[PDB]
Amino acid sequence: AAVTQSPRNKVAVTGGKVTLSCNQTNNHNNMYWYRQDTGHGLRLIHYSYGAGSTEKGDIPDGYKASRPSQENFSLILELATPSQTSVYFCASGDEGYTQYFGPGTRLLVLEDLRNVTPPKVSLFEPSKAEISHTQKATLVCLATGFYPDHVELSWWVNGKEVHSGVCTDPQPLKEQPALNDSRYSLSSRLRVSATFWQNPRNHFRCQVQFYGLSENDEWTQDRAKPVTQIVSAEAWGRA
Amino acid sequence: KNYTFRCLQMSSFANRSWSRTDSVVWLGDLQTHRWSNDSATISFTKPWSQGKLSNQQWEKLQHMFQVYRVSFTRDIQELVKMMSPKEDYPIEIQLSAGCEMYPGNASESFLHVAFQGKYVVRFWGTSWQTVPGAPSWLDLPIKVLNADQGTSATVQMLLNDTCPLFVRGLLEAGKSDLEKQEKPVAWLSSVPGHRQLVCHVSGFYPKPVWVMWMRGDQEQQGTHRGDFLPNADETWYLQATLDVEAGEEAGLACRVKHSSLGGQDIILYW
Amino acid sequence: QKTPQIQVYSRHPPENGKPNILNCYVTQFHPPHIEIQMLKNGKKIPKVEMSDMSFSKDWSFYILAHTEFTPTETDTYACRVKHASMAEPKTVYWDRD
Amino acid sequence: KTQVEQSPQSLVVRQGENCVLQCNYSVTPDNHLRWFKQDTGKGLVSLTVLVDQKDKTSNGRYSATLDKDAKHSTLHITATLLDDTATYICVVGDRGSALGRLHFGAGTQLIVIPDIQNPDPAVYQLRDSKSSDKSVCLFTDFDSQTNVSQSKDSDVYITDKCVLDMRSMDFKSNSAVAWSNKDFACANAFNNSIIPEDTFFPS
Ligand SMILES: CCCCCCCCCCCCCCCCCCCCCCCCCC(=O)N[C@@H](CO[C@H]1O[C@H](CO)[C@H](OCC2CC2)[C@H](O)[C@H]1O)[C@H](O)[C@H](O)CCCCCCCCCCCCCC
Ligand SMILES: *[C@@H]1O[C@H](CO[C@@H]2O[C@@H](C)[C@@H](O)[C@@H](O)[C@@H]2O)[C@@H](O[C@@H]2O[C@H](CO)[C@@H](O[C@@H]3O[C@H](CO)[C@@H](O)[C@H](O[C@H]4O[C@H](CO)[C@@H](O)[C@H](O)[C@@H]4O)[C@@H]3O)[C@H](O)[C@H]2NC(C)=O)[C@H](O)[C@H]1NC(C)=O
Ligand SMILES: *[C@@H]1O[C@H](CO)[C@@H](O[C@@H]2O[C@H](CO)[C@@H](O)[C@H](O)[C@H]2NC(C)=O)[C@H](O)[C@H]1NC(C)=O
Ligand SMILES: *[C@@H]1O[C@H](CO)[C@@H](O)[C@H](O)[C@H]1NC(C)=O
Ligand code: NA
Ligand code: NA
Repeated sequence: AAVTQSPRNKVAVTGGKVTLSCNQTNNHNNMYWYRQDTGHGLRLIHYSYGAGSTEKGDIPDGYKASRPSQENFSLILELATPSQTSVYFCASGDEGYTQYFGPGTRLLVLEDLRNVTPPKVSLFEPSKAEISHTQKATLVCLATGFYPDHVELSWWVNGKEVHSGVCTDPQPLKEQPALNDSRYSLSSRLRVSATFWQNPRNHFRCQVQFYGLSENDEWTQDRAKPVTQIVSAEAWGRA
Repeated sequence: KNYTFRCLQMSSFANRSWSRTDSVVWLGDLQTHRWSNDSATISFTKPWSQGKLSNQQWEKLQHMFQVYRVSFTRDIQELVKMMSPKEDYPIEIQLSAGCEMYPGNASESFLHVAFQGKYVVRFWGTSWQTVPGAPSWLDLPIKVLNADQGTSATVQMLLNDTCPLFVRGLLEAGKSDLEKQEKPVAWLSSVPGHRQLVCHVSGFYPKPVWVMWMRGDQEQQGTHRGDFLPNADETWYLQATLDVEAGEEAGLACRVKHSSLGGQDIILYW
Repeated sequence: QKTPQIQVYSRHPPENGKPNILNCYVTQFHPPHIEIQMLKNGKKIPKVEMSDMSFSKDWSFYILAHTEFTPTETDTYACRVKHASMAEPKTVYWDRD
Repeated sequence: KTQVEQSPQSLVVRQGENCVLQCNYSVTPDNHLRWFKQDTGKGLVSLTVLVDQKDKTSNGRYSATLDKDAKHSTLHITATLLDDTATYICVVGDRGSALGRLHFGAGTQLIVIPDIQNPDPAVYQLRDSKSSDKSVCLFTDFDSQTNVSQSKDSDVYITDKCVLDMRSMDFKSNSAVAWSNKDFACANAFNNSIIPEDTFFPS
């Protein structure tokens, strides 16, 4: 029994309208919306016993729920506030006590969008010193100059995502810690065997999925509109 | 000989927020317990109402019921949300649960549920079921209630084991109250070209009684017994009427037979 | 919604001037919200005891009100019931006869 | 303050060590208790569900107990691995059906420090694939007794340490990265850190 949530990540402005959606093809009557905040357990916002039914949970204020069909249960923030910055979890169930949770949705509500900026991405190739010393090859990916800090960095070898040999900084660092709306940098490493990096049919790509503005978001500044987008950097193996 | 033990629960749900649950317990026609909504604990209405249960067994049984009352209240409220807008407040739910005790160690247990004054649901064997005549929408509540294995196991144990055990002990402990004999007292009166004679019989226990208008040795088959009406002191009241032509009341008597009189019938002549 | 039956009767044989108990037995009503008053000469009697509400095999509710009273030639006694199933309150007078 | 309390709030253990997590609750009634594992930024993975008055369960290296009389549950992790690094959440369901509400604990954060067998600390310079006239400095292959300090200069950037796992080779290594447009060389990059003496600086 599987549950899906969209979007998986969203940056929004105060006063904006945000809709979080949950889809469920198990033919479960019952669906449930929670938020998770540091220092608290998951708290119930709204739930539904079927199409057309919505019920208030423990913390319903500032949220509207919508159940247009058995399959879809939506959480609507009509006038988003920063206090709604959170991780949102949807779940479904039948008559039994088990609730099957979705993968979660991260929401950041900013006061203002004026500083939103996508990353620059650079891929740094392995040191020949490292190769001769360890028979291993470490690639470094660097995402810089981005705001806010909602990014997903991933590695791709020949068009397929790799997890083994990867580690990414647990949080971005601030480029100007002094300033209020500092841009961030984030680094990640992929370490392979020298022979793997030395094979020139191997294509390496580091990809950053940046969450920013939507199509419908107003934009008054000169510079390019900093929309949700992918930025990547790429290199081929070599002897 | 045969005694039925009845736990009666009455629950009013006026709207989403407001509800109250009150209970009374009967062994035969004597009240053994009371459980007001206002009270955290079950009240004994007899000295012997705990039966042969230790204080620890009673506490544990009471605790189970305390959890039940709070849980029941929330479950109904959630079931209404689940069925909305098919059903709406106000809502009355009644439960009648207990056992009928037979000679031997033989007994039959029951648990019957009424919704808006109509018997719709019982517990039978190992599960909740609707009974004939019940509306189809109850199939979803039943399905949800039957998902709860824990409640099923508890109810089975209450019905199969706890009820007969408890009531056996009650019968022992309360023997002297159950077997009491209280004498009827009678008096006559009349109302309205026909007249109605009335034989009033009051204060008798137990319930079984015989009351007949007579002319000497001839039973007046026009005699009409009313219903048994309760007194506050756990005795019974009954009246027998006879419609007669005015100035025809000479030589009519009211005869009362009851177990408490030990052969000495009451005879009141007009 | 069924209309409450009311029966008024004394515990002991009625003798003018002698203390006694007056019973008001209200039956066959639902829903169970009900207001019962026992009246002396149309005035509400203060200290009226109520049994716990219960119900019969047919799921209809009943309750017993009672109060101490001393009958006389002059004084009247009644039981007055308000229930949603009736437009106006119903009053049954104690006869004795 | 809440109906489900977990202890400890957080703990740090070394790879191979066992640990015990506690959950105490006041929820009534208590139909069942579930333990969840939540990786950083991920979802809820069920580890076990306890239902009996005095229950015991197991699931590989995880085992759990429930005492309903004491309203207490423990989760035991045997021989911790790096991937046990996660938040562990306790949940009490108050019904054996969908009429139930879930009562979530705030969670316990576990960090497992990995075992570095053959440390080989070194500082390498990596060049950009495109515009090759800029670079980063990689401090790698140091054991977990080594602590990486932030930069003195604030136009020099240094990440915290991070451990990767080359699963097919059964090999783990720590690393940190430094860079700057300022002057900056890899010999100077980690000066502000107590780094090993045998650290390899090639060239
Ligand atoms: C019955 C006679 C017993 C003999 C002794 C009596 C002598 C003492 C005098 C008694 C005085 C009080 C009498 C008045 C009450 C008479 C009612 C009798 C019926 C009692 C039913 C008791 C049910 C007990 C269980 C219970 O509380 N369930 C409740 C709590 O359950 C939770 O906690 C449990 C703890 O034990 C267990 O978890 C523990 C795990 C298993 C280990 C459960 O798994 C867990 O889900 C549960 O919410 C239950 O659903 C409550 C309602 C059940 C009755 C429903 C009636 C059907 C109504 C149909 C509605 C249709 C209308 C829709 C709009
Ligand atoms: C409590 O007592 C009840 C029976 O008493 C009745 O209900 C009470 C609540 C009360 O009102 C009493 O006054 C009243 O008389 C027990 O209920 C019986 O439970 C058994 C098993 O637990 C049921 O037997 C089953 O019958 C099914 C046919 O519909 C059948 O499918 C089942 O098969 C199972 O077993 C066979 C092996 O023979 C296996 O092949 C299957 O795979 C499966 O396991 C099973 O045979 C009775 O039908 C129930 N009786 C009624 C009338 O419904 C209850 O168990 C008992 N509980 C306790 C804890 O004592
Ligand atoms: C019947 O009893 C219940 C339980 O005692 C009452 O519900 C409580 O009401 C108080 C104050 O009104 C609240 O603070 C509690 O939260 C309620 N308790 C529970 C367990 O929910 C209910 O109000 C009573 N009904 C009436 C009409 O008096
Ligand atoms: C709910 O019902 C009660 C009892 O009749 C009533 O007094 C109260 O006003 C009602 N509350 C609401 C919110 O309708
Ligand atoms: Na390298
Ligand atoms: Na790091």
